[PDB]
Amino acid sequence: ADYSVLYNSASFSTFKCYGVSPTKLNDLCFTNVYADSFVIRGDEVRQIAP
Amino acid sequence: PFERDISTEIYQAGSTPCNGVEGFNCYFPLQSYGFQPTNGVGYQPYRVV
Repeated sequence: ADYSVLYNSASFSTFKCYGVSPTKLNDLCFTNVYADSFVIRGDEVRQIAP
Repeated sequence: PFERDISTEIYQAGSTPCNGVEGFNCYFPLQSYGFQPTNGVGYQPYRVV
């Protein structure tokens, strides 16, 4: 899997991510990676916070 | 070693630079000790020489 495309051309502002950074992931070796998508309230798209 | 520094500037937590906003993830380097009566014996001040 080539994960360089995530940061090859991106403009993600306000990138406040906690934990392991998805970029520079080839160094770490794992087995399964999952992507989750969901539908929530329309007015709470910017209202979701940790 | 054996050097005393008094520099106090905005600390860089990570990306999205503060730019002098002093907001989230942007705190002063100097912090005061927590000295409250509701603390254990290990939190009391000690005369360390």
